[PDB]
Amino acid sequence: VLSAADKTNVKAAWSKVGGHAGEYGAEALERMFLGFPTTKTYFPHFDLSHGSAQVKAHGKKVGDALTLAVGHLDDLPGALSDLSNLHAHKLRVDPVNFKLLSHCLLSTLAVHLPNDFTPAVHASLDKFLSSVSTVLTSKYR
Amino acid sequence: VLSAADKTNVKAAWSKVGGHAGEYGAEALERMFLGFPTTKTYFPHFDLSHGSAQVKAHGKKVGDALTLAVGHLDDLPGALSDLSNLHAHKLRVDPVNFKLLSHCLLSTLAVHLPNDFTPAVHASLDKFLSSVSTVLTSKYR
Amino acid sequence: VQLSGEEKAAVLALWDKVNEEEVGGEALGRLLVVYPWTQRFFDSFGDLSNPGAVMGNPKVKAHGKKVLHSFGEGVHHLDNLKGTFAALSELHCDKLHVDPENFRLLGNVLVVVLARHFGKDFTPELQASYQKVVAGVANALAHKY
Amino acid sequence: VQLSGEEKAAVLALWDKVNEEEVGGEALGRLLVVYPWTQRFFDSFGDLSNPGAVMGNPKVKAHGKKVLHSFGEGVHHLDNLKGTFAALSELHCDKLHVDPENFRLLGNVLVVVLARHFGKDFTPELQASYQKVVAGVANALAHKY
Ligand code: HEM
Ligand code: HEM
Ligand code: HEM
Ligand code: HEM
Repeated sequence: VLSAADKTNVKAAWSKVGGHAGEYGAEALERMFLGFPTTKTYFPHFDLSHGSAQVKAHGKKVGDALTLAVGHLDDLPGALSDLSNLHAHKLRVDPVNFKLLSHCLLSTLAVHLPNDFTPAVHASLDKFLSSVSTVLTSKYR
Repeated sequence: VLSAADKTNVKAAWSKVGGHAGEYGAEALERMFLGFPTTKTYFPHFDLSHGSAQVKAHGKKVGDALTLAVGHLDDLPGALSDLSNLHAHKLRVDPVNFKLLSHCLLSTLAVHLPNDFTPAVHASLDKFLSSVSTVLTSKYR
Repeated sequence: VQLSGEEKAAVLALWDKVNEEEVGGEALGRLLVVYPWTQRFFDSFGDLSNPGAVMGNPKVKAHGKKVLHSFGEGVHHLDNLKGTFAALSELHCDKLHVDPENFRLLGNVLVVVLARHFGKDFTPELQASYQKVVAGVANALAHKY
Repeated sequence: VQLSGEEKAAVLALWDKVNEEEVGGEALGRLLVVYPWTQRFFDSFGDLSNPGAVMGNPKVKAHGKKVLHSFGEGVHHLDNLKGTFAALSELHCDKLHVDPENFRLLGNVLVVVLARHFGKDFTPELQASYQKVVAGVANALAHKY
């Protein structure tokens, strides 16, 4: 999400994700908690076991927010304002953790959409996830 | 450079730097080449010795570009467009190196302006230098 | 790195299935496309303009193969990562001047490529072990910096 | 870390002049102001709202002093950084779950504070040696991650 060509790639790739955005969000969270145990610290009130209902529900919320973002690529700060305050001012999430979640989401997309996850699309997605991360941490700036 | 309060701190601090912007730019480059030897790689055509005329001249160019930036805090991408192309498309500077130069510039300011380099001002400057770095690497995004 | 016996065995079993030529070529190619400043170190490979030119470049495929072969050595020598990569650390620091952050980037790209190739078999638990491996290699390559 | 004999001597000489209470309090305070996510780990210190509240907080000064004292141990044990920081690495990983990137951040803040306190005496050559020290401590604290 930045250049015209990147916006086109991101919109097209997310069309292929479609109604699976919630499921992929949940899986990406699972890959993150297992691969990067430092992240479990933000979720003391969750059951973090595999198949947990709370992770499922939260993954849906993450997927919906990403789906929102793709619809508002020309005004991410406006569309994601409530979430900036939450992550940066209330939760004080360490910015490094956004890079970790992004990697886990890219990993999850590779698993499920191997033919659609081309080098060009991977590069556009990376930029998109970095743009979202910047917005969510923008209160730190 | 972002929030109103940060813009005010940055403008005020740079007023104290004043005509020394070029000298501090040169010193920051020197601290970078010595502290972080990987950076010397981008400057094979320079004499990198202490007091070198080329480092002096280049430090002046860096200081002037920062002085420009402070005058255009509401449109950094517009003001710094020529420089984005140079650093990202022609030179392919690794983004990590901007964080290293920023640290060395902050170090140099601490040396010369110890009474003016307060915690509030340090925080605003950090944000300013990060905003400049983002613009100069924005072609990567 | 410290893996359980179960973890090590699952890591090794997956490696049996890794085509170092296909995976290696794809991993290096994606690094060059997704993080374009890395192209600076590979100027001698010729045309690296667009994704098509990168992914089909014979020098990219040949070098990617060498990189994966070297990863493979690490995977079979998990107790002596530092010793296995000592010479390569020296080359990358002293001669090439590559910032260590880029070793982490290539490691993560390799994981994404493994995920693409193995799909559902590349489970969240298996990725977790590979993340360990990847970090261990990055740290071993950074040691002489 | 690997310093020449001349470098080590200059590092040690500067440390003779370091007030661990003043420098330590200022370094931790600036970390909390400049990188506000770090405040998450220090909730028990009370009011950390604004720069004024942070810099004057007695718990920030007392903890900053402890951190600098521990840095001082590293400076006097440059050959055995890993051994000197083994216990603290365990605490920071296993109990506190601090991301290692933050050790680098605190190290750089300490250098900026040294620059502020020593001015022209903190030469480009002396900063270069301190950068080595700071990286060595960060790496030693990250070792058990
Ligand atoms: C792509 C980046 C991210 C997106 C789009 C995102 C999205 C969201 C959304 C939409 C919510 C609101 C749920 C609700 O209103 O109940 C939320 C909450 C939350 N997020 Fe994030 N998030 C991101 C990154 C992160 C990261 C990296 C962390 C930390 C590792 C994190 C930790 C949390 C926590 C602790 C909550 C509150 C959960 C609760 O108490 O129910 N988020 N996130
Ligand atoms: C605050 C961030 C930076 C600013 C404001 C800045 C500013 C500038 C300016 C104004 C020029 C143009 C000089 C001219 O037109 O002759 C330039 C050129 C250049 N910059 Fe940067 N720069 C920054 C960061 C960096 C970094 C981090 C590196 C690499 C470590 C770098 C490497 C170079 C090189 C190699 C040139 C060409 C020099 C020559 O051949 O004469 N710059 N920079
Ligand atoms: C997982 C991390 C990496 C591994 C395992 C690895 C492995 C290797 C190997 C096996 C060689 C061949 C050395 C020889 O001929 O003896 C090599 C060379 C080289 N590497 Fe890496 N590497 C890694 C990361 C990187 C990165 C991130 C870069 C990007 C700057 C890089 C740039 C180069 C270059 C430019 C060469 C020389 C190729 C030539 O002959 O022109 N390496 N590396
Ligand atoms: C240069 C790197 C660092 C050094 C040398 C250092 C040193 C120390 C020392 C000496 C202690 C006291 C341990 C004891 O009582 O036995 C401590 C505790 C602690 N550290 Fe660090 N530290 C470093 C980095 C960090 C960072 C970046 C954070 C930010 C998350 C952090 C968070 C904490 C916390 C929350 C405690 C516990 C304080 C309490 O009792 O509530 N440390 N550290």
